[PDB]
Amino acid sequence: FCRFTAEGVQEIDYKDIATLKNYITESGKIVPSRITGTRAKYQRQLARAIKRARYLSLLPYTDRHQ
Amino acid sequence: SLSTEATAKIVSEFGRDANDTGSTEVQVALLTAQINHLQGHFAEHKKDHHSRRGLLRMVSQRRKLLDYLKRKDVARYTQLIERLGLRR
Amino acid sequence: PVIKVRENEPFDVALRRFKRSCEKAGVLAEVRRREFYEKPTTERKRAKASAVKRHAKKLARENARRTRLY
Amino acid sequence: ESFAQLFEESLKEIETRPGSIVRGVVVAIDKDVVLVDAGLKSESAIPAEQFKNAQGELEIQVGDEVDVALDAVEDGFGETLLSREKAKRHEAWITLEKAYEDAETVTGVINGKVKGGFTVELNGIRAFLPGSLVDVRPVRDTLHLEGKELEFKVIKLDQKRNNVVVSRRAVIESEDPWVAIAKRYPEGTKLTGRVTNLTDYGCFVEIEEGVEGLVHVSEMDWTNKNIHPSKVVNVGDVVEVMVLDIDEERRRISLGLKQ
Amino acid sequence: RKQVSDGVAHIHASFNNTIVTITDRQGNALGWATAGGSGFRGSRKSTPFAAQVAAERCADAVKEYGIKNLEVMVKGPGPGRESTIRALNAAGFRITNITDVTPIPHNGCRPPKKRRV
Amino acid sequence: MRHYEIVFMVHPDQSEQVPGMIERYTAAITGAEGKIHRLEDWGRRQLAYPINKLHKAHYVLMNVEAPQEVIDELETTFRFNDAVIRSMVMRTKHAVTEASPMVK
RNA sequence: CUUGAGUCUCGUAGAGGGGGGUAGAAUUCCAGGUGUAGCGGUGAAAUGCGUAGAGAUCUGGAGGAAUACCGGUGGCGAAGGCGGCCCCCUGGACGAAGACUGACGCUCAGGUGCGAAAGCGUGGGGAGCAAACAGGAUUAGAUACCCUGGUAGUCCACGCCGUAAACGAUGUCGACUUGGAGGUUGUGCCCUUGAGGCGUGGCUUCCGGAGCUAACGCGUUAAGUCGACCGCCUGGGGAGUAC
Repeated sequence: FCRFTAEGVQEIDYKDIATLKNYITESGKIVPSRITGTRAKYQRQLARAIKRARYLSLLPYTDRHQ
Repeated sequence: SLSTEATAKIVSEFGRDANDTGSTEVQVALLTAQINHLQGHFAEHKKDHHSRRGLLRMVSQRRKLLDYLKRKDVARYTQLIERLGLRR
Repeated sequence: PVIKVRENEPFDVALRRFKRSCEKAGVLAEVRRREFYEKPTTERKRAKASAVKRHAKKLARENARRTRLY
Repeated sequence: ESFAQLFEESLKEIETRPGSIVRGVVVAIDKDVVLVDAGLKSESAIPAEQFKNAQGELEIQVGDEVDVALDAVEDGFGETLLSREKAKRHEAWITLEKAYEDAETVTGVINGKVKGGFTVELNGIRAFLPGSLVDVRPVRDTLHLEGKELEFKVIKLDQKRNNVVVSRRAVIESEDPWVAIAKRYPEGTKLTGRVTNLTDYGCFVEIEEGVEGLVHVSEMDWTNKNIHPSKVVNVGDVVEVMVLDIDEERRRISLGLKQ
Repeated sequence: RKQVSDGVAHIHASFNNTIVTITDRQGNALGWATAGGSGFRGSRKSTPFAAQVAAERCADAVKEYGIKNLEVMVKGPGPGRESTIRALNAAGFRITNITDVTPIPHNGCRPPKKRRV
Repeated sequence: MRHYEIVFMVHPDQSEQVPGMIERYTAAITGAEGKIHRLEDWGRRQLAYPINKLHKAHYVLMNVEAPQEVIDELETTFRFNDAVIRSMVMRTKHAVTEASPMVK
């Protein structure tokens, strides 16, 4: 039950942080595709976006760090 | 890889119809231009073995093309290797 | 697994919530895996073997299920 | 000839997939299995509990017709998914009928708010509601005669999750699951959810728009470990459950049943 | 000594030994206790009971600081993880936060080699 | 030539300077006949984690169709400039001109 | 001549390669604060570190190496192998239609190149780990297993080495022969009336039919049915050794 297929997005945006926050953990972790049911193709790019965000301090790498 | 405009150009010069693109001579040329391009790269990047493998394959294929041309039509081969400056 | 005790929340409940959070994180398991070094081959072998076991458990037992025991 | 080809497409034309065409004639009853034949490859192993109405005794003898449901074929031998779900489509049609005249009129008797909203029951089934809908105003049926009879006037429905709240009184008055998963959240919102499969550590009650709950094994009852969920509740039944916990991230809403 | 109302408990939970350290909210340690120091040795100090009594000792130690509120940070894997915090609770502080504070590398340093037993 | 996607971050105390820098950047891009398709001053923003000890910082997004040489120049400027703490020049396939999800 | 082989057009996914940047966590060390008697380790110990203030805890700094989650009998690569982001240069693969060339092909002794880890050379680097080494245990002994330390090396640059259970223990290329359940990546149509429906390509995991097989098993990715070329085997040891 992938969201991206239904929406039909061409590419995930690291800027769209809210969308990302759905797929990250409370501890900051990227959520597996088993749990989210994201499509594989879409999962990879999602991870890529998350990491780009993390570099940009839009998302945190982890909950603890400061 | 080679840039589209450059492909189109080389095809135009060497191809008779300029729509052909598959003519043996045209092909040879395309390969030669690519080999020339990659020479600078590999001057820079000597350990880039994987890319060099491609380079070598392209060379070999060019080579086979030249041989085919030779047996088929000698003159045309001569003109091609004067144009490109291939020692053989 | 950062947690804050809610107003008028029991301690025991809070502890339970924390334990659950830790479990979710997989922190203890994470630690366990990093105690000493695993050879890449060993890691590969474990992963593969586990997958094989999973597949066996999924399919062969299903096949067995079709037939009744008594 | 093409007789048969024409018949094949005819018989396509005169059946559909879901439980829509009331076609299966009850051709054998014994307790505790009813069986039909809706022009399918095999006969359905029907429970008796899909077909007793509102007080616990059977209602249809041989020859009687109810459609069942489809789009799942042959777990190893057999044919169907059960017919009461078919009844759910009829209930949905009745609820939709409201739209036409902006008022669906039935009996609706809502004693108490399970998850903030009084529970309203239509003839056989009982559905759960959001708070406001039980009462048009702050009237609060707790002071009304218990299980009173008025109607249901729709206040709120979730439109993908079968949560429908209805207004018992006052005749005069007239991706997608996981972004905003804060509706049934706060600590303890109870729900009416059908269980799907009991995995010997769990029950997997999950009803509310494409989510997954687990009431796994620890609560379920007031005995801990010797319980074996299959013995203690059911298969395929709508129950008392509430959230107790939500992950919006690792999509593990961990419901409970000891409440 | 200056009295302080709110502070921290750091619980270093190892496989072999638990260490409880109460500190102020800034970082400055007030008191500490250990399972090994509580009179537990070898098999005995690597236990939840050892950990809880170490926690009790630490609590006793910082009585004169008159701490009321406390947030806890739990480090490491060990038995004295839940038991310790329970003991702390019993000792009679308002537990405010429970945090897990294990150092997880993001694949940094090579761990030592697997034991052959 | 090539459609780059730049996001650079300024030190919050230098927020008032931010426009001029942007202008400067823009000018360079125009110099080499480079187009500038979208430009969004995001403004002051809370960081997910404190980089270089500070907790807020000023985000600027920027979309450019420009030659690599000027892009390289811009990168060098950024690296030497102490105002900008971080940058992220990032290639893109198209000119994407429609703007960003949270500016919305 | 166009079926094989190749070129051109547009896309697609990718830990494919080379170069250069950068991020965060964690370990180590240094400097300083708080603080006080243990820490550490094991089956149990001891060596070891600690009142010259350790361990714990907080602040600041240095440096190296590797990239948690994603992550998958997932992907890419001729094989070896390849995993944080970014940029630069770069090789291949696949699909969609067309257009072109017109057998240009397959295989390959010698030959040439690439080729894990360890190892060598010169120059750098050196956090962690750790052959050697030292001590403590265990033991009859323990030149081991366990513990405490610990140097080559592991890291980088440029050379050499040319081997591994370098394995699918299965040479390469082509054709043909019942099926099912998946994964991944395209693509055509279809009311996408919805996560779908019907196809059609590439790569890929498992099961299994005929057939094959000493059996085990293989089974459209053959170990089946055939063709082309090459490599290799001829009892065990002596020996992949001597010259």
